[PDB]
Amino acid sequence: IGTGFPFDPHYVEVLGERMHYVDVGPRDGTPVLFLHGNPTSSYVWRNIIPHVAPTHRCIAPDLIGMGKSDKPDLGYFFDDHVRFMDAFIEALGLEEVVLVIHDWGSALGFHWAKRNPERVKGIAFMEFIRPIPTWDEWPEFARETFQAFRTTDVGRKLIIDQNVFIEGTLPMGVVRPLTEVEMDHYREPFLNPVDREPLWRFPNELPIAGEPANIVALVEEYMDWLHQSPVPKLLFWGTPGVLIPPAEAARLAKSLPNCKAVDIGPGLNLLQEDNPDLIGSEIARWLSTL
Ligand SMILES: [Cl-]
Repeated sequence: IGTGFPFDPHYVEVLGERMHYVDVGPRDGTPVLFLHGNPTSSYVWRNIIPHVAPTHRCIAPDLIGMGKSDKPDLGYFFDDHVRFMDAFIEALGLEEVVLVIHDWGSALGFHWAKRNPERVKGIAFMEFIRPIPTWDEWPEFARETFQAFRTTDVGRKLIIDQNVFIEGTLPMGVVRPLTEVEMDHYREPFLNPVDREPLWRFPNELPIAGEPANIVALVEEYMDWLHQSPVPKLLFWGTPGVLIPPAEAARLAKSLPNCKAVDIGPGLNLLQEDNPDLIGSEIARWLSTL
């Protein structure tokens, strides 16, 4: 699995802040927009993009405050990410798109799709954000960790001071052993502790046990939209997973309209790091059927 990031930097001014993005492939079709989550960047798509780039334009932004994008003084609430991603999409003059989304990137993607349904021609997704009614519906072995994350004193000591989301949570979400070189790519944006705000706010925005109520409502709304939409859907899943267990993936494949599910093999949260070639090749094949 490739550790390099052989992509020229592209930058666009978005609400007065510079955002970085990968942009490769031809301008003669429908672009494919790749959205990463927490605590990753466009680096997470590095081995998937090469399967798609020969036939379709691949656009992979770094969320505001992450990757090579600027780091404004924000709270980095989901509202901030929604605002900046909305403006990113408009700054690139995108019309219709295909979405490839993961983790907090899936919340952005589904929320954008709900509000712009005529402009989404397909959604590939994996390990995505859905409402978590109670802490019993959160993964058993990550309950104590994320409960600790969702506090001001303990959570910030862990995530901001000790950088545990990068040093611990990230590699623990990959079944195979992430290499030092790969870890260093993921570490790059957060070498300064003050820049780790998004890493702590994100888990505090997760819709768990009815809080934060506004996120729970937003996520419920786009899940309702997804269940009602005829848009082509491609769901990647792994065993045992984290956000999406195998049993949930099978249920979603039946319940969501026009949905194909693909087993990547062993996987936790960062499925892209465990089977990029299958994810890439299947997206490429799926795109040709659209
Ligand atoms: Cl998170």
